[PDB]
Amino acid sequence: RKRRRHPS
Amino acid sequence: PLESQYQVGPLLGSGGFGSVYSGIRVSDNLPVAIKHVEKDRISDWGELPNTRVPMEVVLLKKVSSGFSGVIRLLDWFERPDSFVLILERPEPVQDLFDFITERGALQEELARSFFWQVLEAVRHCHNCGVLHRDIKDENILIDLNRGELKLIDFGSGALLKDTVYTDFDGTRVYSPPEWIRYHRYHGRSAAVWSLGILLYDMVCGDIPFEHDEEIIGGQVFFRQRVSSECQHLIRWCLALRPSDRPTFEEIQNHPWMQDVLLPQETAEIHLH
Ligand SMILES: NNC(=O)c1cc(Br)c(Br)s1
Repeated sequence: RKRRRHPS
Repeated sequence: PLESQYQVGPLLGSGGFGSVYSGIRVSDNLPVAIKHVEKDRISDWGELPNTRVPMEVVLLKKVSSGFSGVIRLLDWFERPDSFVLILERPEPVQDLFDFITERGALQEELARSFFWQVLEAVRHCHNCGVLHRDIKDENILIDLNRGELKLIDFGSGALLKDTVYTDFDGTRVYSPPEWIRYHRYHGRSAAVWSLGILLYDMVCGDIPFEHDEEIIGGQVFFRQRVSSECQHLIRWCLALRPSDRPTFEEIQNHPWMQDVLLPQETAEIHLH
């Protein structure tokens, strides 16, 4: 299951 | 002159936080990080004792005195179109997002030590009048040899206040349901929500929610074996109503938080 960064 | 006081190395990363280079202070060979931020991309501004700087510089100076779990601002410069920030660089270092990606879900002993250190660092920010507003694994560096965690990237932060916040530019998947639903939140209780997201991330290997409907739905499914005490602390931090969340004192007195490892023990057992 894909894990990802998230921008800010 | 910035360019002669520092030897610039490879780009470490770029994003909403600017462009960050590895570096070396030419005077004593101190390892540093050099962050460039374009002036046009700076939404909030502040003032120091007397000089019109990015809010990020204001907040970093308020937390950078003495020793703490925050990466310290050593210097800054103004350029025609940008500000340049010199930050203290630990070596070797890895951010907590990459660490969790490579390791998977963390043993609870290790997550307890990490989460404890993050709590102490956030308490230090709040004691200095600083609300970070973007607590997440990506904004946490691990000093691998010392076993110490450091907060980075205050560019979404604010002065801490007790009245309502109606603006937000942190990471949405760590933001609380009252922001999603109403565009309103208070500083401390919103921070506790993001700490619940972070702790779940540590013990399960990824964050619990990706979509707005999951965030406001307030059901926490555990995808890994997690102790009942840890599940309880996480669900408490993730209470839908902000006033149902624990204080920092209540988090640190929770039974799951007892008998934390020291930083050096943490490195020797889990990082070396
Ligand atoms: N956004 N990134 C920073 O503020 C960073 C500071 C240090 Br030290 C590293 Br390594 S990265």
